[PDB]
Amino acid sequence: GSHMARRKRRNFSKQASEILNEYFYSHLSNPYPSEEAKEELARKCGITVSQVSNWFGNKRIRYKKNI
Repeated sequence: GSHMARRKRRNFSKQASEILNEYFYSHLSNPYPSEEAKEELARKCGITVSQVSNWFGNKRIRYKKNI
């Protein structure tokens, strides 16, 4: 777990490491991100859709599709 607090949390931490990498493995199926998608990750990991959005753009630009 290694949670910073019993309730409510900020960016970074173990949850942050998984919100990011999990998206890399879970958004492969669906190329297009959405507020609902960011919101789901934001809620389970305790991060804000804005920070979540930062990864979403990053994972899509790093993976790339066709060249």
